[PDB]
Amino acid sequence: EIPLKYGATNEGKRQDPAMQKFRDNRLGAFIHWGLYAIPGGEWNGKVYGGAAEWLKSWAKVPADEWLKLMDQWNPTKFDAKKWAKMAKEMGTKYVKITTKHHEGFCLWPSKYTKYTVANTPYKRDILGELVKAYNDEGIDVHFYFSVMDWSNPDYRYDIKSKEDSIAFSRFLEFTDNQLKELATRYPTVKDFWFDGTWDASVKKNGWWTAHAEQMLKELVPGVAINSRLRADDKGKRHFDSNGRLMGDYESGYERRLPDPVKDLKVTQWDWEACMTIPENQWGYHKDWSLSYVKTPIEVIDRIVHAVSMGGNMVVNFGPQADGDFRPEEKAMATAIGKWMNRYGKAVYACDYAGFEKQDWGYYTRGKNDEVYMVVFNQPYSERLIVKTPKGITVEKATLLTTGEDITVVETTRNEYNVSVPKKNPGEPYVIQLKVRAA
Ligand SMILES: Cc1ccc([C@@H]2N[C@@H](C)[C@@H](O)[C@H]2O)cc1
Repeated sequence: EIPLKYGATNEGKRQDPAMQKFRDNRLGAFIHWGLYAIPGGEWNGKVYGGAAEWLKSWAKVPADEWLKLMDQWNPTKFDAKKWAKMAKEMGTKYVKITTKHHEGFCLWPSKYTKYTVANTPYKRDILGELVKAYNDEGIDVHFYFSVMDWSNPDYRYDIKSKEDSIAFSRFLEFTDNQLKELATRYPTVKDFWFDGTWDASVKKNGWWTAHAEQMLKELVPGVAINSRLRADDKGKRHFDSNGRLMGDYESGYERRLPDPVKDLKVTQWDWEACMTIPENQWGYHKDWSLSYVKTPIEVIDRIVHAVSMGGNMVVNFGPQADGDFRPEEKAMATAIGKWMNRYGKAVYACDYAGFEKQDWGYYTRGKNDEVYMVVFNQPYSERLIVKTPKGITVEKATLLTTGEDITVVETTRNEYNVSVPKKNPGEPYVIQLKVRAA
């Protein structure tokens, strides 16, 4: 036991209603929108292959010159009601929005910096319009916030001098000012998802990360805070020096997921994965031919994979500079929504089922002991193997969409073949099991 002032504050999962809501939502969308959408990964005739939102770094653009992109910020096709409609039709239950990325441009009219939407031709409070429109559709809003800020010359990557320490202290005050402003201007916010907290400067000021968590929790009742914000007294991140999760949920599975056999430890805490459609582009990049682009079924597999292991999944969108979505993203959101409309009873408010993983897909468990089989890989044998935990038996199987009864055959003690449906559903599909405990 290492004594810590700024280590973990929760013991186990939060079970207050706000955390239950964060969890039951399960499926979210991410929006990365900022000045990087304007060049879209290209600078002065070179298209950079790195993530578009990092183009300032790839093209070595000085801050003043990068931030002059504000003069081009005029997304005339933006309509927050249309964005909220697209999210609703996709089946998302919440949206995480970049309030400010590393570049430091704010999507709300901050009084603490001139680098904001207010000082662009468009003028309007994008973040405020989104909060209202998403909330009008019943969709929760979460705020992404980058602590690292390339627009503020008080930022420091490490503290190597008295002057660095004074500057970084001013930087933390500026950061607190913005965070309090977000929390009070948009009091329906349900979560702060911090990024840009990996530098030595933040690791040496773990106390500040704990402070920011506590400050936001006092301002916004029931607010969630991600693990990535948090460093302990020793500079240890996400999990403290005693191995305890800091913040309210683990937020490290970013473009990767826990193994369904080897990583069952994740079922012990809340967690949220986020993923990009291309291999590694969050902000708008004009050239999606540069890396592999996931198909809708690949995305749906990841969504179900997360819920099957007790986690949420957030699918990223990088809107165009004009305020509309690219056709690949409109197609993705539509295809996800069509699937979720049909099969979402096996996703929303579901969790880890405690069954041995099988090759056909994933199990999820509903709030009333329903066990859903979500089938992604159709066996040529036309039999879906179900091995039940000790004392659990399968009483019935039903095809979710039609309610048709599915034959269940016991093959050995604790093992069944559940028949595939008489007609191949032609897409990933759900069979609902009625199970009984000894
Ligand atoms: C190494 C690395 C740094 C920052 C990131 C940022 N976090 C993602 C959620 C995006 O915002 C990406 O810019 C990703 C990888």
